[PDB]
Amino acid sequence: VDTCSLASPASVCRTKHLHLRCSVDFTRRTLTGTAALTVQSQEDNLRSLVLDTKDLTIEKVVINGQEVKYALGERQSYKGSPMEISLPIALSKNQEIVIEISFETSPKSSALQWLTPEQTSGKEHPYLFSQCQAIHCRAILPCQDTPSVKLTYTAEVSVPKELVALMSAIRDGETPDPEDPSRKIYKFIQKVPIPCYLIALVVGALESRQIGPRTLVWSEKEQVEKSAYEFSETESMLKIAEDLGGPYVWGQYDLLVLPPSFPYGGMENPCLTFVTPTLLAGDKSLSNVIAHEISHSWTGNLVTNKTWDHFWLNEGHTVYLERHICGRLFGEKFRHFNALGGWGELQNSVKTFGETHPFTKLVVDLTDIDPDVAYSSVPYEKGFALLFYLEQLLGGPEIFLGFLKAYVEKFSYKSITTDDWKDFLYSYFKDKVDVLNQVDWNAWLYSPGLPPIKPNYDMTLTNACIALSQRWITAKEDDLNSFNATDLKDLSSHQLNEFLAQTLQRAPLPLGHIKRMQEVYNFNAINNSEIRFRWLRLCIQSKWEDAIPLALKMATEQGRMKFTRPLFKDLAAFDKSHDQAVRTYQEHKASMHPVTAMLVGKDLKVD
Ligand SMILES: N[C@H](CO)Cn1nnc(-c2ccc(Oc3ncc(Cl)cc3F)cc2)n1
Ligand SMILES: [Yb+3]
Ligand SMILES: [Yb+3]
Ligand SMILES: [Yb+3]
Ligand SMILES: [Zn+2]
Repeated sequence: VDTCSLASPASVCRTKHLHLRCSVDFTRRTLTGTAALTVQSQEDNLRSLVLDTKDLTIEKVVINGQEVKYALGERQSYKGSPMEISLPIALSKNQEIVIEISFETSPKSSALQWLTPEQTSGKEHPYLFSQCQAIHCRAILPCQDTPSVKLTYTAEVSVPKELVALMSAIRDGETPDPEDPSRKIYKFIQKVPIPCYLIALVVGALESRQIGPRTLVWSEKEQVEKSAYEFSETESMLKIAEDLGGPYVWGQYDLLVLPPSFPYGGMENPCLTFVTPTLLAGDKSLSNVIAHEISHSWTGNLVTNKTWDHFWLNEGHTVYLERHICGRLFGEKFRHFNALGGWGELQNSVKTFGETHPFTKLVVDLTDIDPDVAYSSVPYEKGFALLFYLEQLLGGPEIFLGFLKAYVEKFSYKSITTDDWKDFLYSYFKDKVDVLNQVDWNAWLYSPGLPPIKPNYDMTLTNACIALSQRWITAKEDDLNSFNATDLKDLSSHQLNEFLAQTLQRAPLPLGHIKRMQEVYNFNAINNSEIRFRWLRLCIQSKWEDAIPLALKMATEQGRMKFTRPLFKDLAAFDKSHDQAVRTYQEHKASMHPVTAMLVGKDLKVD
C-alpha cells in the first residue's frame, strides 16, 4: 500500500509505457499534450482505474479512438486529485490497453519552475526544468504516481526552435515542428523501466561539451567551460561504480548544470543527472555529489523503494556506494573522514527534529505527510550508518561490497521494501545469521533518534579539524591573538568544511571570536558553497550584523534548499535580521521554485 498515491495500485493495474507528446508554451507557462499510457490489467473484469493528477486540466480521454467517461475527485491537499477513468470494455488479467489523455499543466505546477530571461545566465531566453521526486510527476501528467510501478517511455517535445529540450532518456533526434515552423520537436526514448519520479524535462538555451566517452555536460553557454573542468572525474567514477555495482545499463551518463534555483544538490535522472551550479567551486572539491548521483544508477534507479516509507533503501545504499567511490579515488582514510562527517550531519538532524521525532526513524510512515516536509539527512545518514555498522560486523568493506553487488543484481528493475532487503541480507549472509541476530533491528529500522550503536571510524583526517575547533571554542579573549592564517595551511577544503561543521555544532561562539576568525582566516573570500554556507551560519548564529547582507545574498542568489532553508531560518532567529528575512522571502517568493517557496514559508511561519 502506497499511502502517498491516490492511483490504482500495482496489484490492480500496471503502467508499462508512456508515450508523451507535448508542447512547452512559455507565454502561458503550460505544458500541453497527450500522455498515452499502456496499462496492463492485473485483475479479471477490470472496468475502471484511477490515476494521480495535481492541478492538471483534462481535455479528454481516448481509448480505442473514442472518448470515454472520466471524473476528477476532490483535491486531497499535496496528493492532488484522483482521476477515475471508465474503460469502454472490461479487461481480462494481463490484457493491455492504450489510454491517451489530453491534458495541460497549471502555471503553478509543483513539479516545474518557469524562468523568465532575467532569471537565466544568458538573459535572452526563458528556461523550464522539472523535479518530480517524490510525488510531483502527477503535477506534469496523469499517472500511477508511485515508485512501485516501473515503465518505459517515449516523448516528443515541441519547443521554440531557438531552445533545446532534454529528458531523462536517450536523445532520439530532432525535427522542425510540422504544425509550427517557429518550433522544433525533440524526441526521446527510455528503454529501461523506471519509476515515474525519474521522468525529467529541461527546456532552455543549452549547449554541450563532451567530457568522457559516454558523458556530455550541458548548461547555458556561460557555465559550459567551468562545468566541464569541475566534473572531469565523472568517467573515472562511472568505471569504479561499474566495478562495485555491475554494468551501467543506461547507455549515456550526461550531466545538466541547472540555474541557481535548482532545489537539490543533484537529481539522479536516468541518462541525465541534474546538478546545482553551487557545485562549481573551481577545484572539483564538491564532486562527491556526482559520485552520489552516479551511484543512484544502481541503488534507486535499478533497485527502487516500493513506497516512500522505504526511501532509506535508495539513499542509504547510494551514500554507501558514493563513499566507496570516493574512498577508491582518495583512500580509505578519506572514506572514514566522509563517513564520520555524515554521522555529525545525522547528529544535527536528530537535534533539529528532536530525538523522539517520527522523521528520525529509518523506516517512516508518510500517511498524511507531504514527503517534501519529511525530507532530511536521516534516510541518507542513518541508512549509511546502518550499512557501515553491518560492514564492520560482517567482516569488512570487501565482504559487504560483495553483498551490495548481489543485492543490486537480485533486485534490478524491481521496487522493494525493507523486509525484501532484510530477507536478502539474511539469505546472502546465511553463514553469519548469528552475527545478524545480534543487531537491534527494531531500534535500527523503527526507533527514532540516533542509532543504538555508533560504528568505528578512523580519525586521522578528522583530528586536526576537532583540534582547531576545540582551540577556538576554549579560547578566551587573551588567546585570540595566537590564531593565524598558518593554522589552516595543512587543511584541505574538506577539512576546513569539517572544522566549520564542528564549530557550528557548538554555536554561538562570542562575537569577538567570530570577528577574529574573519581577521585571520578571511572566510568571507571563500566561494566554495559548503564552506560559505557554514561560515555564514556560524556568523549569523553568533550575532554578527555584518554577516546579514552576505547571508541574505547567499539565500536568494541560489536556491539549493540545503543552503537556503537553514540560512533563512538562522536570519529569522536573529532579531537584527528577522524582519529583513521575512521581507526578502515575501519579495522573492513569486520567483522561487514552488517547493522551496513552500518550505521556506513553513520554516519562517509566513503564509
Ligand atoms: N534524490 C536526490 C539525491 O540524489 C535529491 N532529491 N531530490 N528530490 C528528493 C526527494 C526525496 C524524498 C522526498 O520525500 C521523502 N523524504 C524523506 C523520506 Cl524518509 C521519505 C520521502 F518520501 C522528497 C524529495 N531528493
Ligand atoms: Yb533513433
Ligand atoms: Yb528469510
Ligand atoms: Yb587566558
Ligand atoms: Zn540521493
